[PDB]
Amino acid sequence: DLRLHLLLNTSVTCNDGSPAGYYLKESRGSRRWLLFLEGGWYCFNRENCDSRYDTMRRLMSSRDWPRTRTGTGILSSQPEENPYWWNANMVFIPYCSSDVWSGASSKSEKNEYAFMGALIIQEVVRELLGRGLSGAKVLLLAGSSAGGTGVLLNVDRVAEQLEKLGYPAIQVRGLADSGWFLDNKQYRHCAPTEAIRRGIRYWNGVVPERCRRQFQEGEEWNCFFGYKVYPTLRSPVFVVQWLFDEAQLTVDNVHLPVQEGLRLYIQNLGRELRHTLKDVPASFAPACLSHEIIIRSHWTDVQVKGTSLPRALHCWDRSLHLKGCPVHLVDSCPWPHCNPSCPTG
Ligand SMILES: *[C@@H]1O[C@H](CO)[C@@H](O)[C@H](O)[C@H]1NC(C)=O
Repeated sequence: DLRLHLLLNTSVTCNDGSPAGYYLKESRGSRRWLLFLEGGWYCFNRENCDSRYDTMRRLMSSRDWPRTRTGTGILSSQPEENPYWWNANMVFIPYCSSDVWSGASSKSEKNEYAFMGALIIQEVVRELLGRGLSGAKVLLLAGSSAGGTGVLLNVDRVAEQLEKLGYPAIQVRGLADSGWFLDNKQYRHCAPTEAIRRGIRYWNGVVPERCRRQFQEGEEWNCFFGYKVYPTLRSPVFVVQWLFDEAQLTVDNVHLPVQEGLRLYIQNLGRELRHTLKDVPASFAPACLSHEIIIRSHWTDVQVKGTSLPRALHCWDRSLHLKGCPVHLVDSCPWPHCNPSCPTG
């Protein structure tokens, strides 16, 4: 029930030069806009991007995209499935740039692929202004997995873009789901830091300005790590992160009778994640082994300290205008599924 619109600026493209785009469901009465960034890993050289083109082509091209998509989870229009923002204008932005939403480079005689993630977001925002976004009160930039990291990389740029376009009244906020990773030691010895270092050069990747100025040339990969980029951001950002995220465990070379070394490794991972969220006032971090939450149909089921994620997001909304309406919800129990509300699989 979200309808595809390919970008009118056809110079803003997916990896293979096909036009990027977005799926839109408008809500006539609403001044709330939800723009969701899809995830799905990334690629960082010719060889691994070629492989992704063979077997994950929808993440590199719009040529085979369907005319519509069904909104699920926070993108559902039904209050039963989406207690939070069911009546909002909803936008799903397909991830077709393979660059963690950071790229600003075109396909050309020197570049086999285009990496335009950061420009896709900017162009979607610009084209939506003529479709009602100009009347918005709140724009929530949300995303899962690589899209969650994309929120952290792009939320302040969206805020700056709207300010420079003359829309200072639109309140830009971020919701980063499953995009808060640790550059930790692997359990056995890709290492995230090196691949992102390579990707930034391959993509012409861009990072938020204040973070860029802290880490400087050659070190901008640091800004892909939530606990380092988050303190530099000005827009309000709600962080959703499983304490034992499956993608984190994968990059850590953990594949699950757990003996002492792996037990301590997993417990330390949860402790470190919890530590990085200590001073993140709006966060939801259950002690579960899983990946992504906000566009899952059963996203309402998980609770931390008896509070669901849709409730926490509602409390966040109220805090940005609380007795029994918390926004900082981080599990303290130390092993996956010590929270009984964890997804079953
Ligand atoms: C199209 O997008 C490119 C890259 O973002 C930009 O340089 C150009 O000005 C845009 N043109 C139009 C007409 O939107």
